[PDB]
Amino acid sequence: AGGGFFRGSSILVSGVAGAGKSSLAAHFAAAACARGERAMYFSFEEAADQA
Amino acid sequence: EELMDGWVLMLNREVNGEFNRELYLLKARGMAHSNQVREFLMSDRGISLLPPHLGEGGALTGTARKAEEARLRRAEIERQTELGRLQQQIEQRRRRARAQIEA
Amino acid sequence: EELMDGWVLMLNREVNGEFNRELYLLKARGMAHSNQVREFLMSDRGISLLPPHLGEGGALTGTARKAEEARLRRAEIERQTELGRLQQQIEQRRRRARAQIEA
Amino acid sequence: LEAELQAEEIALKALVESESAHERQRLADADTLARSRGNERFA
Ligand SMILES: Nc1ncnc2c1ncn2[C@@H]1O[C@H](COP(=O)(O)OP(=O)(O)OP(=O)(O)O)[C@@H](O)[C@H]1O
Ligand SMILES: [Mg+2]
Repeated sequence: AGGGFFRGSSILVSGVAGAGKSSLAAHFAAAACARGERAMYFSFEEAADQA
Repeated sequence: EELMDGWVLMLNREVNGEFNRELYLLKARGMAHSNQVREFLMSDRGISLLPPHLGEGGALTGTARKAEEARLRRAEIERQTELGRLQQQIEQRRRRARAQIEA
Repeated sequence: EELMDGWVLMLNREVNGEFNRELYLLKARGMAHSNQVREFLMSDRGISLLPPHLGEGGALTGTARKAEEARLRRAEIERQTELGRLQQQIEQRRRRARAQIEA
Repeated sequence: LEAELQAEEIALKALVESESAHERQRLADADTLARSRGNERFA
């Protein structure tokens, strides 16, 4: 309800390897960027080009 | 997790000799949300959730869903055949009745 | 595993009093891949995957797959026999009808 | 008797039509499962 999670909240994405947690995080970041807002994606697992 | 406002769990389960993807909101503070384990399927267009499962035995997913749909179609079709055969039977009885009346 | 780009899991399961081999790609970064637990069988020619399981109850593997195929063949054959017997029955009714007409 | 014969003819034709329809539906369901578990989605 409401169209999405409340702004400024902490959102956890849990799952086993290969579930799609990184895909969902990338979706969030891209959606935020498409609206003209800034976004940061701290990655401790992959390089920028590989991602 | 003790602090998180929202929780999204993504599952990749092995059932019926094949792997199916699903996701659900374990908790969403300060709002009401769906309580369904919505199966999704990632593709070039992005992440896309399949239409909600309708009918009894909603746990079925993947090939099992198509198999259940086919089984339902077959059974309901044969029930229709049952009713049609009974109607034809009454057809036959009425034909003899009024032909006898004609004689 | 936290870093691996691709993951291939090989299973050697004991089911139905016998061991069957299978393998599946747990994850393959940056591409779409099959989500089926493909049973394979190693031999002199090398590693060879069996044709995909078709039909309901795909979990069946090894001797169980052949048994299921045989059961399906038997049941569908007997359904054919059902339909043939009904056709022969209508055969008989029509024969009496037109023989009576001849008299 | 001729009325009986015509009824029987209708019954035979219903038998053929419905049986062929079952054939068609079985083929369609088999194809659907074949895609659902097929690798042709990629090549
Ligand atoms: N074009 C595509 N079509 C279908 N599935 C795809 C496609 N591209 C990627 N995938 C799926 O995405 C999966 C990887 O998703 P993702 O990287 O978001 O997972 P993850 O949970 O972050 O993984 P990890 O534990 O490795 O960090 C691949 O295993 C593949 O199954
Ligand atoms: Mg990742």
